[PDB]
Amino acid sequence: EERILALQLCGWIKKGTDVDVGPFLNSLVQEGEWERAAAVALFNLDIRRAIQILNEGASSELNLNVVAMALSGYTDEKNSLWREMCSTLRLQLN
Amino acid sequence: EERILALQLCGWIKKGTDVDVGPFLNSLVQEGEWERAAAVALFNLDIRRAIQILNEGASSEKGDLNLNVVAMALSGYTDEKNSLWREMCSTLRLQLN
Repeated sequence: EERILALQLCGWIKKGTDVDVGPFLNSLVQEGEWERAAAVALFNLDIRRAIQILNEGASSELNLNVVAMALSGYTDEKNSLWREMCSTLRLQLN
Repeated sequence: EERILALQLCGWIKKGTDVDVGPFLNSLVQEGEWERAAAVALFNLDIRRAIQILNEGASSEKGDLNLNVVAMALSGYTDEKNSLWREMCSTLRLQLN
């Protein structure tokens, strides 16, 4: 309970035992912020909702669709090409 | 021998048997078409060359934005039966310009 005490104050969840962070997620999309709907979502371990946040927002505004491909795959290997490329390809974004 | 002439009439390799498309590439580099050079390099099975081409394309003439992240998203090739990037690339290929 001490950890949910910190989560309620931050705003991840609402007053109540709702384990899903959906209320935050669905309030953010209607607020117009798309990235904050992606960072939080896959911080809850949802990588098919991860693309969904960027896919849903991609109809408005527009590079995130290409990032949706990059943000899809990852190999978790020891010398996979994704890991070497991504650590460098991060710092060039705003 | 017949198929080695077609490549001399499609303008990919100059006259001679030194079949390794490198003189064609740099022309496309310093000609104004980076993406075409990246594709032509890819058809010769070298993705790191495509990354190098696309980095130079993004850095110069500003205009990187999406042309930047497209390099990273092309960096993630996979050969599984259920590779998520593979499924997405198959689905949404037609949304690019």
